[PDB]
Amino acid sequence: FGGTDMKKAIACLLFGGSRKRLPDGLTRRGDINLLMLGDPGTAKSQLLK
Amino acid sequence: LAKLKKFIAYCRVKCGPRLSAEAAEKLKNRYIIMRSGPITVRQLEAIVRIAEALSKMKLQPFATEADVEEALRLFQVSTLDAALSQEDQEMLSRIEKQLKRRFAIGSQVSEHSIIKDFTKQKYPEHAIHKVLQLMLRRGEIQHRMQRKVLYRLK
Amino acid sequence: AGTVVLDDVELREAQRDYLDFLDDEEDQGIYQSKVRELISDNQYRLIVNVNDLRRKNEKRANRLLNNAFEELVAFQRALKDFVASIDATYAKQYEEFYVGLEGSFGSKHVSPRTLTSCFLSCVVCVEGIVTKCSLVRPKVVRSVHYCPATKKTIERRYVYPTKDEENNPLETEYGLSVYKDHQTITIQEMPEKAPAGQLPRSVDVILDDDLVDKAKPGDRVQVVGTYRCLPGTFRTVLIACNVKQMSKDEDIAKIKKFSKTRSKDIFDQLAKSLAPSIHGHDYVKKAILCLLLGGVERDLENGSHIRGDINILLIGDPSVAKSQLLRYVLCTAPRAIPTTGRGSSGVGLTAAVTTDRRLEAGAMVLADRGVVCIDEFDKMSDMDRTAIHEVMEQGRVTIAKAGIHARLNARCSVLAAANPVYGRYDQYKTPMENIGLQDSLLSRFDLLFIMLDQMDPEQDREISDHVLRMHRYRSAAFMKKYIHVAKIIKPVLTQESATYIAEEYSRLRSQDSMPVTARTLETLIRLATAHAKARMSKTVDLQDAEEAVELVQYAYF
Amino acid sequence: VCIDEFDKMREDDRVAIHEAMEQQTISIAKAGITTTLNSRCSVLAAANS
Repeated sequence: FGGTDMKKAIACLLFGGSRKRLPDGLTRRGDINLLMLGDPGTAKSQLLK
Repeated sequence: LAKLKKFIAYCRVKCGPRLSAEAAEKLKNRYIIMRSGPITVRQLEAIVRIAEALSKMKLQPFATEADVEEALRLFQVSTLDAALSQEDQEMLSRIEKQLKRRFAIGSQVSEHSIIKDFTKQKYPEHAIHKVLQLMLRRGEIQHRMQRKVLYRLK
Repeated sequence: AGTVVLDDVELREAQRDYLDFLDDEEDQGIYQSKVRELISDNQYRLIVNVNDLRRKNEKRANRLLNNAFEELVAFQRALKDFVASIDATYAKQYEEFYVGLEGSFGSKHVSPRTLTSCFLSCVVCVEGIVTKCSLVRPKVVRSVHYCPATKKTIERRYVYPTKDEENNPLETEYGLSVYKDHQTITIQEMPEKAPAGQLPRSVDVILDDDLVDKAKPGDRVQVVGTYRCLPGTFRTVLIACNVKQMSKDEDIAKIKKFSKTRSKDIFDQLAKSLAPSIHGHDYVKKAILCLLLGGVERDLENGSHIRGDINILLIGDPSVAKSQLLRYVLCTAPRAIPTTGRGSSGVGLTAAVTTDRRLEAGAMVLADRGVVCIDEFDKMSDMDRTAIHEVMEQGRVTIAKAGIHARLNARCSVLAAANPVYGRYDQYKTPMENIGLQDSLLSRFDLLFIMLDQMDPEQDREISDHVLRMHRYRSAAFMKKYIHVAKIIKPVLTQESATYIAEEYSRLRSQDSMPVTARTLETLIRLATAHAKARMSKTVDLQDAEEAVELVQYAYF
Repeated sequence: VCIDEFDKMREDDRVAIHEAMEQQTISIAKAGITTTLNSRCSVLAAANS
């Protein structure tokens, strides 16, 4: 179950990006986060487990 | 099962890509067109972070233009997602104009029934919550007298 | 038990040595003059420099610093005897005298974080800011009871004596009894010195008589006293003996060369130094540089007058550097503490915490003589919104609770930001109510900038590039030293110089003929002074203030 | 972190988690506690809209 593109996103988060250690004050966020939505009634919550 | 986990963490220690000075300047020209189409400002910050993962996945010591092509595929889904199913006059004016200038009587148009009126204005009950709960902060004279006196004193 | 000590030789030696120390006969009588002064001024706590004690008798000072209780008691008795020798009547009036300690202590001058358990039962010095207090209640120290039936009198030191030997009634002689006042307060290390990584230390302070009103919540005080434990597990307390007050006032030669106007303009490059990774808003940057500087001390003895506590608000669109600018100031922030949003600890109030009474000084209070950075202004409750108004006007915070009345110093400035609730463009309606802030009191602020995402494609090209270049394959501390120098310089105004500046103030008002002007005269003074503070000049320059007028001119678009 | 029932969590932590997801650090909003733990964790938010 689940669309192909949705699975494509999942890998993108796990690898993650890079927090550039800026000498100049605060550094950069460098961290993406995903809000998982979609149609209910397909037991979606168990899938993400 | 466990073996596949460590491979993912393994690259995160290695590589550690950065922002390319020479390669980005040509890529920036693409963003200029992209910037034309708060949505726009957040986008570049968001996309760049995601693109950093692709370099990590392929041992890339810098960011290439092919990565941006992958970023387009992510935006393709988000394009429909932006519908949430742009206008300034529909938001604030419609609530203000029908408050007092429409109905001077004010009877039967209390807080318990004005929710029905919102139905005709194509406003869901969830959207009015952002409005109804914040009307006391607006400083409306009529709302505070109706809302606070009947809350406990009856 | 009742067993007594007959003429302890150590105590008698201490008494003789301390009396000889106080009897400044061969010298000009510095301490003897102080004793006369205290007798005349009706004060009964003599403060003695520890350095003199080292100079006259090193062994005495070493024993005092290593052993607190008995040495302090003996020295108090010596002071009593010396005062009685100088004047018997003054001694007869009072019961017992107390002695405080001042000066510099080599190893015992510690910070609350450094003040670990190892300094137990030794006299120490603690530096910090008061974070909690209580009201002033009296605690009984010597109760005298008389029994009319048995014609006997019973006295007790420190379960209250209510019954005689044969349970007779006892009506206490209050007048013969002695009561001294008592107060419990606590401390935190200074924000600039306490690391944000590890947990904070809190040390209890108990004040005796003549010290309840000497320190108030929110100031910074030095407390010196005996560090004991009231009764496996023991709670640490500090019985104080002297409290002062603080008054928040090697590269100087390096600084001086930077201040020369012959080489280059320091102000213009300095402004960009604070928002390194934010493109544009250069006018906004100049204002932010202004907020840090500026005078905050006037010769106000026993009163108040016009102040420099005016603050700058920032309103704009999300991700448009509105939220980030606060962080950049917060990082290289002199004497500044962060607080944001709700802050459910009384943002500007003591809240009078129960179930302990503690008076938790708030964010604006703990940030005295600094700059307060606040994010998500609209998140604050209406009570805070009502409360925060009173702080800026008179310059003080008033708190009225169940018996608790307090005076707090509020020498503070605010760098606040909030999102326009739901407004995205915010140009059709005046921001005075469109930014979610309800009252018209917004006019009190110094400035209100609007960073809308106007369709400006020419700027859009530069914004994209500026982000990417920042990797820096190939000057934070400089600004920190700058502010310290300007803190001791008062760039006084010259009316002859100011006149030319004031002439165009009307032209500022007249702009609407072709959002309040009546206050603008106030902000012109601070902004013009700020420009001179950058140049370390004691006199305001006509060119320097001219840029201040332009700052006002572009302040209202 | 895989947050489940994000809409069903208490608002008490919400007033704090907003900054944490942006500054990669959790803050303490008590009267005088300035301790800031390192909260660089990424967020996987799954909840019913």
